[PDB]
Amino acid sequence: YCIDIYCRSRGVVAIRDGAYSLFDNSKLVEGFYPAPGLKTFLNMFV
Amino acid sequence: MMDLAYVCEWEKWSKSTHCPSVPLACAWSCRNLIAFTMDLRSDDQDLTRMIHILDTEHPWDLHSIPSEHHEAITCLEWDQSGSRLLSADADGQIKCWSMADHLANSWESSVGSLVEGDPIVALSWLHNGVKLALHVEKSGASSFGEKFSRVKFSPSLTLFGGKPMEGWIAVTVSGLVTVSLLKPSGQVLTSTESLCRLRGRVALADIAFTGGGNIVVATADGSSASPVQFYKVCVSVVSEKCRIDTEILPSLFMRCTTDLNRKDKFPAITHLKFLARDMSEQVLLCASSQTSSIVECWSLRKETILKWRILSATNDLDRVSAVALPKLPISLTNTDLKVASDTQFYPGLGLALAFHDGSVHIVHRLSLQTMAVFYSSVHLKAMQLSWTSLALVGIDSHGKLSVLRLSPSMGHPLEVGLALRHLLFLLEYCMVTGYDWWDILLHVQPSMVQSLVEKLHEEYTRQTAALQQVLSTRILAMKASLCKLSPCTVTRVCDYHTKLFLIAISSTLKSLLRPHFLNTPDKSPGDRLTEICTKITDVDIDKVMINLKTEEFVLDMNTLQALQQLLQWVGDFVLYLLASLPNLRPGHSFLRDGTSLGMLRELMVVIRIWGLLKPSCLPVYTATSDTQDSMSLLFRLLTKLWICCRDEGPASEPDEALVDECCLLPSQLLIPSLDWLPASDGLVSRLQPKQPLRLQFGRAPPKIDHLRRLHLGACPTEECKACTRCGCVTMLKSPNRTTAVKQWEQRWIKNCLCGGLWWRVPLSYP
Amino acid sequence: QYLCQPLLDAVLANIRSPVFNHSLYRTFVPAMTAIHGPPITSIPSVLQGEVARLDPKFLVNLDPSHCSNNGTVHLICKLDDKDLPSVPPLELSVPADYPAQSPLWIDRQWQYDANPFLQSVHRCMTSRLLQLPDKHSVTALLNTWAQSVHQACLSAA
Ligand SMILES: [Zn+2]
Repeated sequence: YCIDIYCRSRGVVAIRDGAYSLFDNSKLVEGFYPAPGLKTFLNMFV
Repeated sequence: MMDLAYVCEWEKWSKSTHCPSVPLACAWSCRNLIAFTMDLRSDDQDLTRMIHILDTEHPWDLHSIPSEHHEAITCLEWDQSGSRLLSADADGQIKCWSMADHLANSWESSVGSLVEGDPIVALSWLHNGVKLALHVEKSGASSFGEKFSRVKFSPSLTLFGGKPMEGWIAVTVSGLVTVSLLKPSGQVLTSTESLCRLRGRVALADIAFTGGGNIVVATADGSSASPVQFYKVCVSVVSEKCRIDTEILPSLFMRCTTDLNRKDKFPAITHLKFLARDMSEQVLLCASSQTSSIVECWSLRKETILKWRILSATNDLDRVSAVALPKLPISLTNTDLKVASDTQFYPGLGLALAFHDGSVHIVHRLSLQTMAVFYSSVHLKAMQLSWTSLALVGIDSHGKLSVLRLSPSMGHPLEVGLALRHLLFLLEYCMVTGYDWWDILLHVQPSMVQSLVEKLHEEYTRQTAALQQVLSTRILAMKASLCKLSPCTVTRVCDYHTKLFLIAISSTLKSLLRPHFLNTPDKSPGDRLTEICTKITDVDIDKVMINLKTEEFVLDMNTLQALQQLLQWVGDFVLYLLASLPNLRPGHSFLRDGTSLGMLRELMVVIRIWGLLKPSCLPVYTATSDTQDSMSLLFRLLTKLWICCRDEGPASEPDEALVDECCLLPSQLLIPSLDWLPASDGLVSRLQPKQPLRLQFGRAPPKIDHLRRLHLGACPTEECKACTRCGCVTMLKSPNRTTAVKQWEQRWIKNCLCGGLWWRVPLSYP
Repeated sequence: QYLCQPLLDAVLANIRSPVFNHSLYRTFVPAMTAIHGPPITSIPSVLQGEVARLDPKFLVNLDPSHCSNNGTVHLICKLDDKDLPSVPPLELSVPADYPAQSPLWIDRQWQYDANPFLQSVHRCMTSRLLQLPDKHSVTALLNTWAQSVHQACLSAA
């Protein structure tokens, strides 16, 4: 499982899924399997 | 009333030492460019022979033409347009500076006259026969033909047609007058001739024109007890050569010499000025002693048939150091005097008189009674009013150059509807002509801005359908420049500039397609395309593209390839707009305008056809899938948005299916970024009433070419022009002179699309 | 070189095109901005340094005479030391662009006459001046002067 973290300005951090692409959405990264349900969990904190 | 808008000073380059001062020249053009000379006097005397060009919206950037004038520059004089500048010095040598490569930063003179050794004391361009009068009592009359009307003036020297020749006439300190006529070819004809047979000193001189094509030149020898003589000059061309015919007119003497109480004071006539060039019948004189002065107005009026009689005179003043006469051509008759006194319209009725203390008096034209007083808190050695006469520029007895705003009612408080009607009247006058409206934006408060914009649109309507054609981009530029001035309305200006850019692309693309054969005649293929795209509301792009005779939409596959960056902007703007739909941003106006979305549809259809002819012309989208037709996707979403707004009396809020599909667009494609044109460095947004900006010259209190959409680097290697109003940047010379879409590049040679001039920007060299 | 050559061939093929950085931008910025995120969040002072570091024997001052605040500068020094005798003041002409060149000693033969002792001072001083390396300082001249005075005291007695 992988999760990206981007620190940004004004006390804001944007997180992502990691295993997916930033390009071909269907394809996955070489060593990371996508985490199911990750978005809903992050939404709870937002 | 008077407020100092700003004071621009030289830094450390003042303190002229050991060499005495010289008189200065100053000239405000129709476009807002000040040309003026100053006494810098540091390590060279050519620093007193440089002609500074100051664009009035970015004063820090002062260009400095190194004129090759061996003596001091007497006169500066802009064209009837704003495009050439005549400069003459002592010892002859009139030079005619023109722009180099249509930059307002590069001037070069190829044409000039020379009467060697004789100092030029008056200089004027010849009159081109265009004169209009402003009827203030018809300010509400809802048609521009009633407000501003041409007054049947004749141009001196018409040549083979209705067309006037361009040229100048100068008057030397001897009796000599000289006329130079510029041909349409590069040739120039000169002729000099004495004014009268009794050759005598001409220490002050002035030039007006008349109906009938006669120049009227007034001479004085400074003595104030000698007559101010007058000559009628008639120019002709005899078969190859200029020919000057002079004739004496009635001279005048001056009051305060027949005063007989103490007549010996005021022994020097110091300023002689006709009240306006083309108003040759009234004359303003200014006698002066060492400390005091008198101005007087005289008129030729007939009864000896013609005879100069006095109109008015001031009581006693300080010594008048400079005089500026207005340029706004008001209609001046009795009803218009009445209505401009009732509704307090005072822009065309003022002269400004600087004095040798700090004060400046704005005084009436006809009976010289003081209308306003501004105390400087050192004297103005040169003043000039503006073409709408709302601001006066002035060079001091130091390096300081100041711009003052004069209120249109001279400080007397008006209700907001009258101030709206005054400024709207002036903006309409700048719209009918091509003059710049910057001085008006000095006077627009923020709290009125929105109401003013409404009035402009209502006056853009109800004109006679050809004025609406010719005033389109002028009113978009005026709308954008007005909406810059208020925090409620600051968001919309980007929209207006993109609107200009959209039209500038749209027509040109519809200009490029030359129909190879006329099928269904009497409709050009722009109109066939618009009809076909407006009747076919199919959501697919193939079904629209089928019915459009696509053997007509053919180019040579060279220019078709060179159109790539403009088509890239079209596709990127469409994608940015549709992704911006779920959210006040740079695109908020376009989502509800049916016409612009129709134009974007038409461009997407012709882009699809041109992509089928040659696939390299197409825009590129970085797609997060490889089995995707991105153009058809964006066209589907655009049709579904546009059918919302193409309804009659609709205002349909967009349904949720479009909202979720346009939420999916950052997932499917990458929304790039865009550059929005008005990078605002204009002073008018920065200024406030009662607070003057104190600037230094040259101090100046993701880089794209906005017109040909080329990405420059971080620190760009090729040099650039910047527009002076919107602020768009283009590189100066074209990148590929072979593959250049000259239908697009040659539109913006002389101006930007917003209208402002180009102005060369210096390279960084980091 | 190896594993990197075709990039080098492409970029060195395409220099001097005015649309070059446009091409680099279009081919490289979307990948980087997708992965890496959006971008970033009177007298020359050398002589004042010499004079400020001199021994309190010397008393270097500017000449009232001679051009001032211009290229070269001119100095009248002094000498105070109980061990050394009072001597003629010494006149120095320091050029502009002072380092990378040697200052000049303004010679006054007439005051170094009229005594045997000042003659010995002068002979020994011209000797040590010939012995000096090139591009010497001011302090080398002043120290050869003090050593010359000391040798002319010792040789005499
Ligand atoms: Zn512009």
